[PDB]
Amino acid sequence: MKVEEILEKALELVIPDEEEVRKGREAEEELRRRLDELGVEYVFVGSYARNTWLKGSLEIDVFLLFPEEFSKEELRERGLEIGKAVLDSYEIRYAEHPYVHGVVKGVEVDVVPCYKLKEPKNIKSAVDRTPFHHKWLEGRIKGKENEVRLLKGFLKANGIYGAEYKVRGFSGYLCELLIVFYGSFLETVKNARRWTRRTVIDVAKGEVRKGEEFFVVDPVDEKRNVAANLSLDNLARFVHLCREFMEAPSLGFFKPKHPLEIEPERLRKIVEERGTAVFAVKFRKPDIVDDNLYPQLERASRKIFEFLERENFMPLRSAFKASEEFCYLLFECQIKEISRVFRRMGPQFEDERNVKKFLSRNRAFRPFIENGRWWAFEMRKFTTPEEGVRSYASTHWHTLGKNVGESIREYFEIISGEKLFKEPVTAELCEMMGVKD
RNA sequence: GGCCCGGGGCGGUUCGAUUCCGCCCUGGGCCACCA
Repeated sequence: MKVEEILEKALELVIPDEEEVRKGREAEEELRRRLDELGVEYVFVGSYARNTWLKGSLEIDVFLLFPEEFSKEELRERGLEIGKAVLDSYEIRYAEHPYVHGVVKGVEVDVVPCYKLKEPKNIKSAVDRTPFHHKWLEGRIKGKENEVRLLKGFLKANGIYGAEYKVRGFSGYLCELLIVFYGSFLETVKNARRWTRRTVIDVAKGEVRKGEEFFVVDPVDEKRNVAANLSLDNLARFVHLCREFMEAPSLGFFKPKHPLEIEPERLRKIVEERGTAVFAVKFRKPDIVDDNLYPQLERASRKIFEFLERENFMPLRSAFKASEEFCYLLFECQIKEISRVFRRMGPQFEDERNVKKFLSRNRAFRPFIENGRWWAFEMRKFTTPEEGVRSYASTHWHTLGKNVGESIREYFEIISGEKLFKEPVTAELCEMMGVKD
């Protein structure tokens, strides 16, 4: 086991097998034929076009080029019109920029419409850079596609591959830029060990400077941070993951991590051993795109958390999970129960103006003096973390995300103890509590 | 839909809020959905 040989075995895991390669070349064949019969202008881009797709993740990207004078409405209507007629079956479902997804002779296909520009300066469509990414990349990524696959397979197995809100990791393109830049999966991992939350990679300038935040400048648009959506924590995980790989090479870094089954009984005990408060906020999954759902779940989750903390329940961490029908806001706190009374800080005896206003108040225990300033004993409306959230989520739903907030408004419940380990969150909870094994 | 920056109106809470919890208007960036 020495990097070198480990990577040799790793290829097997990430290099598409000739059968899959065929299934793809054969679908591509079909796409064109279908497309030509229609006489539309198009270009094959993506990792399929550059032969850098992750073994087992064969998917074709076809971009329909339209004149930049066309309205956004035109692209959508005609683009979708084209896609529906060129696919075996389709599924129109996106968050902002319209496009069709489907299957052609067994393979996944993205039929994306976009304005064909010259120079990706003032992108008029969210996707306008893609065609140029392919031009810039096609001639440089030549011959290092397997180095790309190593890195992709690396990030994948470790849950930080996608760049969409559900992952907040490394986009496929980001990976190719990293390879062009560093030269190989090894060099990147090696150098990554030294990246900081300020590292700036400017591939176009063949340079690495320091900045205000992690930033990989797109060779095609110098104002574009390819790694814009890469979360801080995931950046940290990657770097740290690199340090361990280099410190102890194992091909277990390319194999999708432990499936994880565990017994709901073990959890009940790990929780009792922790003597903490573990509960979840349940509600109906808004029927909206993942790219809209997750950001909301992050917000709602945070809001609940920020509440729990200022309320002194001492929250530990939080996490969310979305089944197909429901969503869950998970939490663990140190205070299962707090006292009814508490200390509110009043003014300094010096200025009687406010002291009088402070003292003159329908109070149950009457304020005292401690270190030149008055204090008052107040009573809490709730004493447990649940009582508190039931109150918050019932009263502040409108702030828990547009859609998520509205589902909670119409229904939401809090689940504790035994009835909590029955729901589908054991994976997340264990993960949240750092239950090793 | 989410994040960031800024106008402008408010309710609540607090001895005391631009400054804490929130609500309406509104302007400008960026991000995810393709890459």
